[PDB]
Amino acid sequence: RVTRDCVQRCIVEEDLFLDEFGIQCEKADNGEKCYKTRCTKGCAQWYRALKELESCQEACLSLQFYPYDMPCIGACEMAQRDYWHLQRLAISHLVERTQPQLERAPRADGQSTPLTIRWAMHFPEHYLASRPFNIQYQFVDHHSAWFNLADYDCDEYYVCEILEALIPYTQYRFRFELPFGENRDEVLYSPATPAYQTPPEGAPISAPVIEHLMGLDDSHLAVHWHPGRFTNGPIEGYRLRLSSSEGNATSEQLVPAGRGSYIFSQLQAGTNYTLALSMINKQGEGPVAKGFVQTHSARNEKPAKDLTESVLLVGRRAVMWQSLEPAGENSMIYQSQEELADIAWSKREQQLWLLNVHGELRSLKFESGQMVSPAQQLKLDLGNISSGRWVPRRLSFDWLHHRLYFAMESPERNQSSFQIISTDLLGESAQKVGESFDLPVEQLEVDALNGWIFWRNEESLWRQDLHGRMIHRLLRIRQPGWFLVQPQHFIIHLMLPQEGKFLEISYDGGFKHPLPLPPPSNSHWQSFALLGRSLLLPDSGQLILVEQQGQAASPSASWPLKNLPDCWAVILLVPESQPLTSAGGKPHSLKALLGAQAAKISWKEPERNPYQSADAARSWSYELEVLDVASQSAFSIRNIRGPIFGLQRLQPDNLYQLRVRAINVDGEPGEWTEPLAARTWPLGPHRLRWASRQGSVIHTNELGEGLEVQQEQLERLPGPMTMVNESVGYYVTGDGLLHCINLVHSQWGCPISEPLQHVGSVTYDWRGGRVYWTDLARNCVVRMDPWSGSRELLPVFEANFLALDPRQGHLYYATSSQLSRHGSTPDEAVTYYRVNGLEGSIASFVLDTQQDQLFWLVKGSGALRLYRAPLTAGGDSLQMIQQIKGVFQAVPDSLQLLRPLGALLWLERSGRRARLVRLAAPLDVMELPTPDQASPASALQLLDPQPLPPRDEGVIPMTVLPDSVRLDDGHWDDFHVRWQPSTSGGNHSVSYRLLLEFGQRLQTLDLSTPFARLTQLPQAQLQLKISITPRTAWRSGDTTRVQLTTPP
Repeated sequence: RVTRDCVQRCIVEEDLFLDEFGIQCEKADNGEKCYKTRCTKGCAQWYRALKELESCQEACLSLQFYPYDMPCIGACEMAQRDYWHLQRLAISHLVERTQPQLERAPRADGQSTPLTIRWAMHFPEHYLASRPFNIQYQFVDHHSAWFNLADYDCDEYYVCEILEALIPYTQYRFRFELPFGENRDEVLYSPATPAYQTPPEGAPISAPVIEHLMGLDDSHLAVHWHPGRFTNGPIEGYRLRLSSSEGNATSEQLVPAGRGSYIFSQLQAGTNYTLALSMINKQGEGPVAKGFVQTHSARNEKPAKDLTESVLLVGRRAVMWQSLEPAGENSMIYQSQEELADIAWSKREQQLWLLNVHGELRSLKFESGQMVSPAQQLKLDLGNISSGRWVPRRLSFDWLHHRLYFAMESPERNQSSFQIISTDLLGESAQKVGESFDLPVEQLEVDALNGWIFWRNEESLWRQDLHGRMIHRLLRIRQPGWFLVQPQHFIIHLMLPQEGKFLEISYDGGFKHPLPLPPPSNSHWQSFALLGRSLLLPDSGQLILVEQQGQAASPSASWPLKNLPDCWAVILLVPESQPLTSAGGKPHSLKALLGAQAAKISWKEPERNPYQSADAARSWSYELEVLDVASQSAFSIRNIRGPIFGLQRLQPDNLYQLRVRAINVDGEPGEWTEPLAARTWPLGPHRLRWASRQGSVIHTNELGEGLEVQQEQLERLPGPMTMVNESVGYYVTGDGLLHCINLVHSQWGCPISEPLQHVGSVTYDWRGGRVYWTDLARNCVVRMDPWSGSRELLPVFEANFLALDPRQGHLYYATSSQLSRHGSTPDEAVTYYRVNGLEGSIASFVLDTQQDQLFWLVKGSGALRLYRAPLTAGGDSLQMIQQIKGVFQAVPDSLQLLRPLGALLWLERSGRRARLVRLAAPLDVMELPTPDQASPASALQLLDPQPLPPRDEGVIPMTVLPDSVRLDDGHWDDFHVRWQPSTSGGNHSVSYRLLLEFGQRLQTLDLSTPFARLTQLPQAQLQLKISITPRTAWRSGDTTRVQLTTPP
């Protein structure tokens, strides 16, 4: 069925190959020494060879047509390729819809049988038993690297016991890798084996992943963690060890398995701490994860009772003002004849927001030096809310998002719900907040910085965000008292007068240890104020300032309140309690992209902690300094916003190691980030070509700006395209197909007007004027001349990625497993590096000819390793330059040298980013985002600003003169076929390929000398048909055909 294909391809391609030996078949020619006969022999012996599966090269040995039947090898190999494709279609059409399964598990009957596969038997001969294959296992991760087993014993049974070290307690998915063909995306798979979990029994190997280590409060460090990627046995707890940096105070806490946070208590303030997260299971402990954090620096008690900050004392009808300094003023502010509900507080403006039981909003701007102020009503709007009667009960002020939060009362009979609104300062922009509820509101306080609104009803302490999206419970007991959340400590101080507990519940509803409430020094309290660690307790008719140390309930200071014996609420009048912004979290993940004279610096916003909501205030001013390592010219650029910035006008002779700081809205110096490397002047202008998968080619600058699209369109999934000259270029597409295109004059005919299938990569040599492409069908390489269009074959086998060094003619080929250089002599063929069948395959390689260096890519199990090697020293300085972290695969052949920049450029599989590795600083991989007009990209080249040099005629050895072909004086059985040495204009070493035809026998010789010593000739005076093709290490000359007779 495929022999017809062989014959048709042979007759089509009979004259397409102009062999170097000077053999030429015309149509209807029955010459047996020529291409068609060898190809027919190849596809007649191809099946016989496949009986025992011998190599085509050794199957094509000819007893009369030495040394190599290259058309026979080609015919055999394409026969194998077509046969394998046909078998692929057959195996896909018959079944291929059956997965390897595990129905019976390792028993407890004393048989320790590991993974077993009992999978149906639909297989033909040959491919069943003698055919080897590989099995790879899939890692089950929901948010890894796929490896292949190295040990499995099985046969026609297909029950493969695996001694591979599978790590216990990790879910696996198995599958069969069936190798059909040589292309990466030309392989079929077995769909999926049902997920199987290997039994447990080992210590944990992964330390717990710590995701948040906030410095909550001054002495209440908190830590967030979860299971590590690996478990190794069921987990029953964790080991938390905290060690001080200046002391021996080490606290070790143990936590059951199910928990996602932990909080320590009673720590020293203003000192750096470290935390030891340990993952522990039944059989033992595991690794240790370390974290560095310093707790918030507290506010010391300061002048004992002399601080100038005041407090607002509130009674039934009073807004009394009092300051804590000794003999402080007790100036009364304002009186009302109705019952007062609560107050608010503004720091940016000395203005109060009073509200009685009837919802009368009275502005009470604290006049500078005068208590008397207008008490005008601030009648609110209700058209946008509802037409019913609405009387607010509790209110509070937001000092960052200038607003006024209220607790509303609906007029519903027997199911009167309560609601929150967010009006404007004058109270006109009514806004729906959250959902309705039936329990009455007793106190509303809003935390502006971290973005939360806290209220307490008779039962719980519901917490909400500024808008009303997330509502989360905090605590539910009987009749909670007063709480005084402060924005710079992340903890709430909840008082209970009946139980006398005075809790310290944290923001997430966890850490909840009560404190010793100070007993009265003579009753009940309804509020308090927090002056640092000291507690300000407003007793009735007496204000005590107690240093809260437990049993230290002694009044450090007292201020009579004989004008108000029924105080119920106190608020500390300190500017720190309403700060404009909070801790200056340093920017993280600094990234620098550099070009010729411009740079694109991108760095991420400081990460938020879970205690602050989405609507939390995060307004950030930025600044960035740039200094030279050598010149030390430092300059900082302020008034910058956004996570992305573009540097402009870098000065020459400079390195730009860079580091970025974040400036708070107040204007206080932030925390410096880590330094980052840079890059110096390459030369100047460059031109990168981006090949989009849709076929659009886009030219950009070094960074990707200055886009200049091209008017012409390429085919689907193109590869790097090689310029024959300034006009015509070759390229290879994703499915193994090449097209010849013309950039400027499309009407001009290409050297070959039909695209060629099954091609891997193409390269052009400027000195030889010939273009080479890797032919997977023939498993060899061919010669193409853009002018003549003739084909000549080069005996290089399994050639996948090609590159030619034009200086000395050595041809460098990269097979899938081994790398070597093919020269004019067998002794010169030196393998630079060889991989085995398990570590991976060569992905791409580029040749550096000015530096006499060779580079290549080695695809691995889960990472790609860069290498180097000298061409003059065989395998002497192999280096592991960069092992990429993560499963990032580079497109084959996409690796192209960057002579301006002196680096290597390859494109990842995604096609959205490119990676740069520089010779001077290999340890830094530079990202390059693909332009969106070209994303995703399939090929990236750097066009040399220098024009491609013209073809050099100085080579191309002159045709051997027919009159110069003579047989010099020797015996008829030992004589030299001597011709005048073909002279190349560059004095290059000329080699001669000799075709000798005598009778029905053909003798061929590859000679580095202008003479051929012929021995063992059967008879004297024989008529010898001599064909001489003078060849240099780069090009082949015209063939000379001469007939001679042996002289004495």
